[PDB]
Amino acid sequence: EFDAIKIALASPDMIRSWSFGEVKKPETINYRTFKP
Amino acid sequence: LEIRGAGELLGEEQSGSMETIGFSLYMELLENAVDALKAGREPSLEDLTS
Repeated sequence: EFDAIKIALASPDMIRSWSFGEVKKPETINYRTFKP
Repeated sequence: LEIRGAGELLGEEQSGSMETIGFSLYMELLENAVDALKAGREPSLEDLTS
């Protein structure tokens, strides 16, 4: 399906294009309601 | 902070990890109390103490 690999530095534009959102808060799991 | 864990937002024990109430959930419970409180002018619980 592919033929070569490319490594480079990551521009902030490409990191934003990779990411489907952005995290704000550090809490993991409510753990009373196991929804995250 | 951040070596002992900031304590639970809705309890005693100012220092500690404690696996508390999450702050977003805290705010939601707070405002739910707010509009349920001002929903029909409900007397404050403190004077029900007095």
